[PDB]
Amino acid sequence: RIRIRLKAFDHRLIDQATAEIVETAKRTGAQVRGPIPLPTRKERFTVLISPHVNKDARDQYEIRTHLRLVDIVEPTEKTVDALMRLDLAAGVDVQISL
Amino acid sequence: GQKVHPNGIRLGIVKPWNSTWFANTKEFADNLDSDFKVRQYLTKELAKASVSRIVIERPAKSIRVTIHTARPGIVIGKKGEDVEKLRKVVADIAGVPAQINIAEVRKPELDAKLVADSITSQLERRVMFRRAMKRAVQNAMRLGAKGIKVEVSGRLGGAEIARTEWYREGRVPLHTLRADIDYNTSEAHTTYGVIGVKVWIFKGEI
Amino acid sequence: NQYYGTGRRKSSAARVFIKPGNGKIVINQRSLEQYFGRETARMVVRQPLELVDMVEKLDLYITVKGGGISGQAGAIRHGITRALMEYDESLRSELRKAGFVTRDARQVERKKVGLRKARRRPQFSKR
Amino acid sequence: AKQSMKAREVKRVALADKYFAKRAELKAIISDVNARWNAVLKLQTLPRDSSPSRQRNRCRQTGRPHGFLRKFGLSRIKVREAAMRGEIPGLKKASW
Amino acid sequence: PRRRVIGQRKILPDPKFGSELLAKFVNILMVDGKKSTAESIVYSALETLAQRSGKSELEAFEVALENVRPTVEVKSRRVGGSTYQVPVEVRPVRRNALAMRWIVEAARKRGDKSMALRLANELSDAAENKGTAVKKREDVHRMAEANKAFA
Amino acid sequence: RSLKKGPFIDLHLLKKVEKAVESGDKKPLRTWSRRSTIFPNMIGLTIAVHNGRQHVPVFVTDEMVGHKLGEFAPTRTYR
Amino acid sequence: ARIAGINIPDHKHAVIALTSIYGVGKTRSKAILAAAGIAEDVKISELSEGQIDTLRDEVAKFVVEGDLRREISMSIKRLMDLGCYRGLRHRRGLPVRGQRTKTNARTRKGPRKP
RNA sequence: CCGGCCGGGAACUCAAAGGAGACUGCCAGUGAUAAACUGGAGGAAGGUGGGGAUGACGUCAAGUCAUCAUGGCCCUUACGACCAGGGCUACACACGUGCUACAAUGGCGCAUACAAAGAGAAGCGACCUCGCGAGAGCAAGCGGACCUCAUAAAGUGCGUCGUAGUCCGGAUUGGAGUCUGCAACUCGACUCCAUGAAGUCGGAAUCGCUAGUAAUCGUGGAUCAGAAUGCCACGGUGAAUAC
Ligand SMILES: [Mg+2]
Ligand SMILES: [Mg+2]
Ligand SMILES: [Mg+2]
Ligand SMILES: [Mg+2]
Ligand SMILES: [Mg+2]
Ligand SMILES: [Mg+2]
Ligand SMILES: [Mg+2]
Ligand SMILES: [Mg+2]
Ligand SMILES: [Mg+2]
Ligand SMILES: [Mg+2]
Repeated sequence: RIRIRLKAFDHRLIDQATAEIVETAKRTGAQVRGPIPLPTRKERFTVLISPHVNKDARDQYEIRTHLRLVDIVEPTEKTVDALMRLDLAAGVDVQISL
Repeated sequence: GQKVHPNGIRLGIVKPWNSTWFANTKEFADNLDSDFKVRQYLTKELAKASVSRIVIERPAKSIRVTIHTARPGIVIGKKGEDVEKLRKVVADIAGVPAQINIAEVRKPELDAKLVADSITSQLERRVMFRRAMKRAVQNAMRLGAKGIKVEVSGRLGGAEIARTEWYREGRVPLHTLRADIDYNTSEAHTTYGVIGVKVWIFKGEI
Repeated sequence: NQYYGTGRRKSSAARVFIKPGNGKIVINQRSLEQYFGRETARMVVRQPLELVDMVEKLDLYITVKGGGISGQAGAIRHGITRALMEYDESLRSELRKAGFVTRDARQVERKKVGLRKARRRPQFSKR
Repeated sequence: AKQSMKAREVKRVALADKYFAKRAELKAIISDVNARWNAVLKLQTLPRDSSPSRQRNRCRQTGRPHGFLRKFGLSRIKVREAAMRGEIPGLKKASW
Repeated sequence: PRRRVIGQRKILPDPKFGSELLAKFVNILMVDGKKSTAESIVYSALETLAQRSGKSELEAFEVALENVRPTVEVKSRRVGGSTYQVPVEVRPVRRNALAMRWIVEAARKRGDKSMALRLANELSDAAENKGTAVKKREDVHRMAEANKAFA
Repeated sequence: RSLKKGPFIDLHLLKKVEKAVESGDKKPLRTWSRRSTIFPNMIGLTIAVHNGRQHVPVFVTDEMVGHKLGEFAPTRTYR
Repeated sequence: ARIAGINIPDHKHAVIALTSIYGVGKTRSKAILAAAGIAEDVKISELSEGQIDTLRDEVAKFVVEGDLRREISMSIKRLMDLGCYRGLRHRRGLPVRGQRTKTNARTRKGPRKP
């Protein structure tokens, strides 16, 4: 009935706002269809490394983006007060609707 | 010129990241620059505030800004003033609003950037480059540092023909990824040229 | 009960279900033929029934996705010997000797900057 | 990389949305099967620098017009100069 | 092979007759990695050799092949300035690794319309050792044995 | 060959050609607009087409129509 | 089997044969064996003269052969007359369409010499 | 509605976090009873399993003052700034890197099976309709394991071509267009119709690669309004050879 998409670049972290959200639900109202992993999209930026010439040098960086699902089935006005006002985690992105 | 940046290669492990925030392309752009603008303005301001490292994080529609200094009460000013005149224009630059956090730098002789900056600050005062390096090195082995090394570069003292001269004392495994290594960088703008400092400080493992 | 074996090989991954019955073989809802029985290695999907008999004894309905003609037939091949699991581990010894048990870990190797393709190196002349 | 050349690029983004995007949209429909009073196109007499395809794409810090990335808005040189100090969230030397 | 000596990968005894030998043959003749279309031509050329000789399959290959096999071969050897062509009695495993290498090589250099055709006539000429490849056996012996001296 | 839906020509050039037609042709006629599609309403006139160092005189004619002005004013001098 | 051109082709499949004409290239061919309604992989064997002259009329529709050549050359001469770029280049014996000349122009430049 | 499609199902495929696992440790041969190697066992993986990242002190006053920074130097109503048009795309030539071929292990038509990895709101663009076509109009879903780009090609079938400068090869050029963009003359990219050069496997000489590699087949992406045979990534099929 309400699922919250979750994404941040750091993994030893995103599953901590995950298992915080999930926990700050079951304890309260509850339900939550467990936290789903979901395809972590990984951008890859590879660029020349030398100030000038040497096209064979280059650095190969990446940016892993991790997802988590949530899905809470029983919206208890209490669990609503539990998502709200029990949260934070600066580097994580939350999406309440779809 | 063939060593991997020591901080860089660590990140994944043992070394943090001086921007934690998340953004999705569309704003990743403007964001990155906003950062540059805060670390720019704040560095020229807190120049003589022995600032070692400035972290930034935007949490939803906010920018926090943390400031690692070794003279907190200079950054803070009279019971809270300086922090304001900063915060103010820091939140002004980034557009969105901003708090600000002054982290205290424990045992600065261990902070690479703060070491380099001194070696720099001194060369421009006009002091013996050899002496300074050697002083720096000690005060670190003194306070623990299971290793350190500083090197300078070019027109060292005067030399029309440019040198480098390093100085490793202790242990410095720039290959062991576990190794806590604090590597930073400072250039000195002299009357005879531009001398560049690199300091490594080896602190342990795991 | 459904007695199962996974199996997978290079990009493909096949799931092989076993059940004593006939000599009929389903894959992605196909006849052994209608998928690739009539291409390179029809004989190999059956292969995992050589020193271990069938001709019409046991049944096998399977699926598999990813990779290609021979990756999918390698994946399945693994899964069969893997499903021969249930039928004791007596038979899963000359299946070793057969080689069919092993997971063929040979993957496509990356294209690495500076080269043309993994190994292939840009021809050069000195002058 | 040469103030003047930078400046050029700013006025370019400036006009790029004054007229074009806005007033210039009057050309999308003003040129579609709506037939003819040829004044329709003629009106392209506006600042020239007012078109967006006239915007280069320069390293946001140095102005270098080559080796640029839309993700970071920086030249590959500055991208890495920051990458190795964290600076770019989630960005690190990668392998596979 | 400076120090790292090696064994020899082994291939998958042929999808029709069960032989490793023909499985190297197909590979040899194979190109741009088209196994799918490799044995296609090898079986059809073994099919024209099949009844056009009657003799059968297995055995018709064995003979025709039997001819283009070499026994000895020279091997370069840069010593005191000079290159010195040194003869050396060559091993079985390769003794036909070539024979096949040549037999295939001989058929591509040929006028017949198709590869099945080309290949067929080579095996057949070789059956009665009078083809391009059998000559390559002849000229190989003729190369050593002239260096009969060195030994 | 491009343009498709509404052939192009600069305004200043076009109205530099009515400053001749109804008025009668003056001396050669200077435009730097080497893009402009030549029009029937230009035949008989001479348009000075820039190429780099100067403007080359070009008498328009009953078949230079579809082409551009720049097509008749070579830009690279190769002897 | 003459048809349209001085050309007297035939003796293999049709669509292919027709290409012989200077003015038909596979499409104009398919289109004619269809616009005249005839089998397209048939030789001229069985192919009646009665059919051949139905086709002869079909090809008569376009500028093929001699005329094509002349019309095609008139097109090039017109260029040169106008003293335009695409003609200045025809006369100077170099690529018309912008291709580089610093190297590899060859085809439109004749085998290299000095 | 024979569509995982609806109920459900939590098994499996996968998804991404955390785990165990491989140590020459086990038998044995070799070797000084050592290190090691070799063979065998079990095992998904045996001998740093496969690949990547990581490049010591230093050598070339090696490259970069045009990424940026900067000592010194010089211009300053000109060595700076603004605008149009041109030029970096020139063409007797030479060299380097590549792409496309010379063809039946192929070309062609029709049918048809099986990938991986990325991409996206000033975006990816379905569907429908129009156009031989490139494209166009209208318009849905999609910030995306959902939607779109997007029908992988080699392959396998039938059939045709029958060794010919050819139903091989497509340069070159003519003609008519399409899209991007104030603007496709110089010089954009694609398309339809014609056009159909050289080229029948390349002297001396010379390069790559030791395994899912070489060889071949398609796929995406960064840059980018538009402009890839380059570059960076992806999987398909899949060798030969080392005394
Ligand atoms: Mg590959
Ligand atoms: Mg400047
Ligand atoms: Mg641009
Ligand atoms: Mg050439
Ligand atoms: Mg130097
Ligand atoms: Mg130089
Ligand atoms: Mg300066
Ligand atoms: Mg240039
Ligand atoms: Mg053709
Ligand atoms: Mg060839």
